[PDB]
Amino acid sequence: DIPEAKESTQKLMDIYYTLKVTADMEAAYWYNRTWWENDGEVIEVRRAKAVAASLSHMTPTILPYEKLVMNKTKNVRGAFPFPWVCASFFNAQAEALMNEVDAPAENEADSVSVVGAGGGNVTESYGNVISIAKKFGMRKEEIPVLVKTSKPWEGISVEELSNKYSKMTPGYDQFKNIMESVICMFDSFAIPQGREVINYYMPLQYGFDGIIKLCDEKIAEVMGEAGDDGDFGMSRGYYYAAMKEITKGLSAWCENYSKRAKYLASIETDSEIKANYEKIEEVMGNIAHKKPANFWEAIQMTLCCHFGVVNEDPQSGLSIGRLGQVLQPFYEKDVEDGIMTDEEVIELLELYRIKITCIECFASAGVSGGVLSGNTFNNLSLGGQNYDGLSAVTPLEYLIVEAGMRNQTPQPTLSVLYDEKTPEDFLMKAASCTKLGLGYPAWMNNQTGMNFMMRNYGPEGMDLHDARAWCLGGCLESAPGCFLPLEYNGKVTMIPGGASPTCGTGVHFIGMPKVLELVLTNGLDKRTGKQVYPPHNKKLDSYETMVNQWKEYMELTTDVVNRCNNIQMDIWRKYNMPAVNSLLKPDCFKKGKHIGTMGARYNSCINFESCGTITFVNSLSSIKKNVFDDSKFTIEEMTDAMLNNFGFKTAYETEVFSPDFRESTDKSTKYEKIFAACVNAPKYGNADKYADEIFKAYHYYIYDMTHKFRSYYGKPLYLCQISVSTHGPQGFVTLATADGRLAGTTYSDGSVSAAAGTDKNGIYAIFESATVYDHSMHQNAQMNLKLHPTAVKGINGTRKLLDLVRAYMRKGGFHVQFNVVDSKTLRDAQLTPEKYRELMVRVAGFTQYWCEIGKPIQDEVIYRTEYDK
Amino acid sequence: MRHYDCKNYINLDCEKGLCALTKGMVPIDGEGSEACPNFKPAEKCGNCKNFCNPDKYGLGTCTGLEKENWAYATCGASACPSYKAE
Ligand SMILES: O=C(O)Cc1ccc(O)cc1
Ligand code: SF4
Ligand code: SF4
Repeated sequence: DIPEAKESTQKLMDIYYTLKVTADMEAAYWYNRTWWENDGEVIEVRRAKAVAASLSHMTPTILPYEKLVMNKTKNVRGAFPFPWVCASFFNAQAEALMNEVDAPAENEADSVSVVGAGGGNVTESYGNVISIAKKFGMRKEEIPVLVKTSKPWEGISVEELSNKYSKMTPGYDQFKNIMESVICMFDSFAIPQGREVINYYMPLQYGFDGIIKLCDEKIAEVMGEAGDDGDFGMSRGYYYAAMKEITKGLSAWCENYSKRAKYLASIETDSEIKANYEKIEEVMGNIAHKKPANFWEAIQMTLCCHFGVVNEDPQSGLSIGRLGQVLQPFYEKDVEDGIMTDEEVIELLELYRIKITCIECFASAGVSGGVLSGNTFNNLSLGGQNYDGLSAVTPLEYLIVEAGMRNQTPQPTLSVLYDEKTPEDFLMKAASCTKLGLGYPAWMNNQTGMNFMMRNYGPEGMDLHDARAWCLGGCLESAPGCFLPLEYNGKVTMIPGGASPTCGTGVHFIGMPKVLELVLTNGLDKRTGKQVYPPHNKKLDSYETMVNQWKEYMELTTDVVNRCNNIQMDIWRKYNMPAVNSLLKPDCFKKGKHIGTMGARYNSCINFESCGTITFVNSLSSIKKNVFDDSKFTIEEMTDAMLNNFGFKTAYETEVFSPDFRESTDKSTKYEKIFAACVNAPKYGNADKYADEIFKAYHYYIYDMTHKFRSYYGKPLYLCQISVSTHGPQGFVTLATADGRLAGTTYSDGSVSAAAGTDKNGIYAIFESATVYDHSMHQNAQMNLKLHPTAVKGINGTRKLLDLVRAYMRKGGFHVQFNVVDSKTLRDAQLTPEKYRELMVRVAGFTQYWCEIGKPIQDEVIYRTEYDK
Repeated sequence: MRHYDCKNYINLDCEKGLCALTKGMVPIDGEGSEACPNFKPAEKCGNCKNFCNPDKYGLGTCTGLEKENWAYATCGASACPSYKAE
């Protein structure tokens, strides 16, 4: 059985479930003030100073019962706006409120995205709380602060300034049409850091006073010196000056927590709660300046860095990385010297899930509901191989899984870097947690990941050693890492840590089924009446012609979006470069270059994101089968049948976003034959060579396509293929597709999952289909499976689940994650969500409380194929 | 005053927080929000000596630095290095 959560953990979760997601203004106000007050300062130092101020001038909040402390803001599920990055999703709203007129309508991507109305979300203003971006409650008295903080950013946020330059690209109009149709889900500026892996090395190794002295030393050495480098030589000095500034910031911030802990202790009448406050004052007082000296301090320090970075930009997917390896030295020393017992370590790891679970991403609804479903993807990876190529599993990683079992929360999602070298007992332990249906650990192929790492980053020198240090940025965005020598406890440990910027930025989710749609409708978006692409006016006379027209539209799309998103990120890295992450990420400090100037070791991270891969492959299958090979229907017949939703009522009327329910209006018999032919055509995920060959060809084409483009870092793009929640929105704006999927309904989840209800040859046939190409050609490949709980009963059931994972991993499969649930339960939770406040399911790369997931994704998850054995 | 204006208040979210002393959840607005006799003023720009001139929305002038800037009354001041209780 699973031990009860600790008392502290229980009291804090009781509080947690009542909390409301809250945007406030402190960080924003202070960032903006310090920014302009330093107008004229060298940009790196001006940036650093303003981030520093935004952290170290906030109200620090400490809760009773906490051992680990800090939060993004003074609120618990807190965040704040970044009008210097983007503001358009809230400033018209905000100004409409001051003026007491009607709030304007959302933009299209936002409007086709749903934020789950339950749990913590504030999707509607109430009392004195304004709902900002359909999710965040901000107090009415702050609305004026939001407006006044945002005003100086008119024309010059990353958003608006990059928009001015994008308007000078020849493809601007095309690009704008693509965004308005939601063919491209969102703009890179939305979240310019994240989908990467933080690197905790520097403060764990030096402490902030250590780091400040290192900056002093570098400044003395290089300020005013270029060496032989007339591009960046001189910039080294300002980089070290800026780092000293952000480090002073992080130190002040910690001190503020220390002082608040001291106050709370002084009034604490309950001696037990007083003890913690006292330990906290000391712990925060210490990590403000010294190298951490025990596990509590070391883990607390990783939180300071993590909150540090997610407060310097709006972002999701700042992966924690391999915390169990990073902190093994601090753990083992405490246990050895008897400073901590394991159960005390487990309490800290339990409390830590809470802290990470409350991290919010303030951003537009399109991102927060449309993509994230509110989750912020702080992914903790486990295992793989260490610097010396042996199993990296540490004893501390077992406790991380244990904490995950005892304190069941959405984050951090756990990710096993499955490697044949991994001990069986850790795999079985990991499996026993997955079989619980929390959705973690998910399972990712260490070997395939390292393979992608060597291939993609080969040109930048990637060797076997850094390759081994990889893990998942955000959900699945395989991200560069390296090992660095941490000295502690009289020995050196090569601990891992990320080594690139964002690996989930570039050309964002392109709804491939919707692009196919527009091939068939000659560029015209029939959902909206807008001509999106230039009409090709080609007779769709063959399969090859239709696929070539698809490719042509995918290449235009990729070209214009790429050029605009480069400008977005380039304005950002030049006027808004990372301060905290530029201190932490190697090799910034060693080179004297921030992230913006390619200080990170690995910079080939920018990518192209597909979406709807299986919906798309299955549509091609159907068209080729029904129209071009068997010639049973004409391409006009198919197209009309799709535009007409095969006679069924649309999800725009019924609000059912899966195959689960079709209101069978009388025009259905009119299309019953073609509809059945479409449902019946070969379907990906059945080891069916007809469908699987199309899927394979798609892979070789898409690899070739993406690598012809160049990111702002001057590196070829590669493919990222996940869905997150994006199949919600891009599904929504897509009419019925030729695979028999109906209008407005979600695309297929993930990218190698079978389309729901179409896998009919068992899980293994899905494995065979998925692996018809080599997964390391791309960054990842995302598979979801759902198992009925009876399917994994008993320790035998744990073993059976692990053998299922091993089978797919050994075929080369990149990833699989599981739901273990009874879909009838989820159906029930949908009817009455008040009754399941703690219910979680796995969506795609994340676990979320049901009550905070929108109907389209809920429906989608309900309808996923449920495996009984 | 309200809990919200007290130094003992622990922030939770946009509607409620904790009283540090009782450890019970307390509201920001409405019935139940008023200060208790144990109240100790929380440090805010609204109650700083450097804070002046606020408009109807609480937005006024910081003179904490020789160059004046704007500030807002409900801004937490406990971590402002120039904060001075009025
Ligand atoms: O943060 C995450 O990992 C989710 C996510 C992934 C890719 C993307 O582009 C946006 C959000
Ligand atoms: S006003 Fe009194 S001590 Fe202050 S938060 Fe506690 S009950 Fe309100
Ligand atoms: S000096 Fe500090 S606390 Fe005082 S009004 Fe100015 S910003 Fe606020």
